[PDB]
Amino acid sequence: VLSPADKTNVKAAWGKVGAHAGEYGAEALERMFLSFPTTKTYFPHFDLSHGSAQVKGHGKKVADALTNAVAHVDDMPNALSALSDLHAHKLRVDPVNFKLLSHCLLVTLAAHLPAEFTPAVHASLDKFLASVSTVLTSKYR
Amino acid sequence: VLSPADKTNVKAAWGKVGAHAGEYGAEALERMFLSFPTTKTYFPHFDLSHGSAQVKGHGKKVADALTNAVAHVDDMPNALSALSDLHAHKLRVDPVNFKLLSHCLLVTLAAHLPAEFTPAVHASLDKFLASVSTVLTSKYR
Amino acid sequence: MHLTPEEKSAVTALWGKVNVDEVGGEALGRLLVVYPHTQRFFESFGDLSTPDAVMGNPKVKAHGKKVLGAFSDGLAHLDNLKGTFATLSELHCDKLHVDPENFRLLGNVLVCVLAHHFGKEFTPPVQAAYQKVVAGVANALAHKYH
Amino acid sequence: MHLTPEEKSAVTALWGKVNVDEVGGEALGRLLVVYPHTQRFFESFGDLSTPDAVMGNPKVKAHGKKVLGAFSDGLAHLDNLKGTFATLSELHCDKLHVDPENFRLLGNVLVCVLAHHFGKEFTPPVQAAYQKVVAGVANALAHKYH
Ligand code: HEM
Ligand code: HEM
Ligand code: HEM
Ligand code: HEM
Repeated sequence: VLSPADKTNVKAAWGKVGAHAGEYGAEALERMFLSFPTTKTYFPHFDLSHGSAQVKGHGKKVADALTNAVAHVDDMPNALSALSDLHAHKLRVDPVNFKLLSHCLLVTLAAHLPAEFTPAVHASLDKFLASVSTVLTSKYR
Repeated sequence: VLSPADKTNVKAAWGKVGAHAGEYGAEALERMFLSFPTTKTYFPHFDLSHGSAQVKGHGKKVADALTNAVAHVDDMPNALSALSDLHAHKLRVDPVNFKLLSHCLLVTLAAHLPAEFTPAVHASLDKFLASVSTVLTSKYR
Repeated sequence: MHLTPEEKSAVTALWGKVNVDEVGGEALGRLLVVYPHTQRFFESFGDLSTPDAVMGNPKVKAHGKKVLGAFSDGLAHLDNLKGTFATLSELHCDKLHVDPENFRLLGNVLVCVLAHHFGKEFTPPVQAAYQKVVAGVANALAHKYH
Repeated sequence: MHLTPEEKSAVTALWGKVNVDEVGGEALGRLLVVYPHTQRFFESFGDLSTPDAVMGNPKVKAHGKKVLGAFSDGLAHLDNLKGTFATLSELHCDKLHVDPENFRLLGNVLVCVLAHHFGKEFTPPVQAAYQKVVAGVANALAHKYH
């Protein structure tokens, strides 16, 4: 469960993300496909080469759903119902993959947001990413 | 989330377990120890030879806590509160280990309950153990 | 895949008594009922909406038989799992696009199916041998992923 | 270790620029704050109630350097991690009773720290190579558990 400090920590870091959210989203996906090649099995329709437009576009989508979650942080399950249904009944991504994306999102934030990526903030973001994941997988069965 | 059918399934299977719980608790532990040796790092103070009394005793405690959760199936986070603080603040067992024990409990029940361990029941029992594990791990950070 | 001769003997000895046709149908079907997300790969198989629709589906049974057949064959080559499964690995990755975590879930369901059929005979040491075997098969099926 | 020559040389060249004292301190530090349950092995170290306390704790800083020192030695034996880390494995199992899962956690924290320090240079390809090394090292460290 996210404590008050956590929410505050998450809102502030993602605030500095500002308009790079899309770019960071694409970068995280790119790190994930390279570091954890099993994840490519969910995207066989994508051109996965460096700088592809599908990855870019998909990275904006992911980043924007996270922005929505930060803004609806005390109310995640409702803000994400729709994506939650999408992942459980159509995409059906195995839950282990969510940890791989989260780690990559973290590596991405750390590389671009040095001053802001303090130990307590790293802590907070990692719990935040875990709740989002919990939420996206809660209707699987 | 447990469904009405899941709850009915778990009560039924657990009732057939009855006064064998303790013994199955122990067998599950011995299975876990042999199949996933890394789990022994948490019991450096126990004698883990076949038939050990410490293992028997602890098997009983695990099974009794599971019996408690089945009796409070609609209020598990509250019924298991004390166990959850213990695991989070003192024991600090890494969460992957719960999956391993839950698997060994399923194998133990399959091995002893051939007529009730149907596919539907296996599904419900698996969901129940995941929920118990989730409760016990909810306060880690 | 460090199996001791004593582990390999227990594995081979129990496997001799398995009806693979039937065990294969039960394992593939139970995977689809306990872990419904795995149904993403089988939409051409028809109705998978209830436990009975899954367990009795003739396409699930036929596919289970084929899955476990390749598996039994691997038990005849326990010192060369990688080679034995090289072509199936590639196929699963490049053509069928199956996330390898699926091979681990199937292995743990097989273990419960085996426990269900053999009861007491599936002893903790016997289970331990089969856990190393299913981990080995899963890793071999994943080794050609890229 | 399945490492490419271009992967091996990406790892090596980046490491040549690491201040091991700082990075060790920061990794071990970050591990205890982000994953509080890892604190079970360090009760005797002192106050770890807050991130500031953890990061400031000199025994933590010193232990970090010792851990990353050994990791640093392993990077020069990339063709034989198992043999390099064999004794360390035994001791982590037999005397220290550390769950090998913790090794994977440190590995990933370690990777975030390298990105934090090197920014642009810690590019997707370079990260992919460090994930491979870090998984390799955890596996070697876990190998003698029984
Ligand atoms: C942080 C966790 C994640 C979030 C917030 C997230 C969010 C989203 C969003 C917004 C979409 C777009 C839905 C639409 O177009 O309406 C999507 C689709 C999709 N996601 Fe998830 N996602 C997450 C993790 C993952 C994971 C881990 C995978 C698998 C590795 C995955 C696989 C997919 C796929 C394959 C699509 C459809 C792609 C397409 O056809 O364009 N997602 N996700
Ligand atoms: C089904 C999930 C589990 C349940 C229901 C459970 C329940 C319990 C209970 C009732 C106790 C007794 C503590 C007391 O005397 O008040 C306990 C202690 C303990 N548990 Fe858990 N446990 C679970 C999983 C795990 C696993 C996965 C681990 C790690 C492998 C673990 C490690 C321990 C340890 C080391 C103790 C202390 C034993 C001692 O020194 O006496 N438990 N647990
Ligand atoms: C023990 C691990 C497995 C083995 C040894 C195995 C073996 C096989 C074999 C021999 C084939 C037929 C290849 C062909 O048509 O040329 C096959 C096909 C297939 N396998 Fe795997 N399999 C395994 C696990 C899985 C799992 C876990 C999944 C997904 C949950 C899966 C999904 C599929 C699919 C979708 C096909 C093609 C089905 C079709 O023809 O419509 N397999 N497998
Ligand atoms: C990157 C993987 C790791 C490496 C290479 C490593 C290496 C080392 C080394 C070289 C020692 C000193 C041994 C001696 O003095 O004989 C040590 C001690 C120790 N390590 Fe690890 N370590 C790793 C990860 C971990 C983690 C994740 C934990 C637990 C979170 C841990 C717990 C310990 C403990 C408890 C000691 C003894 C400390 C003391 O003297 O009080 N290690 N480790």
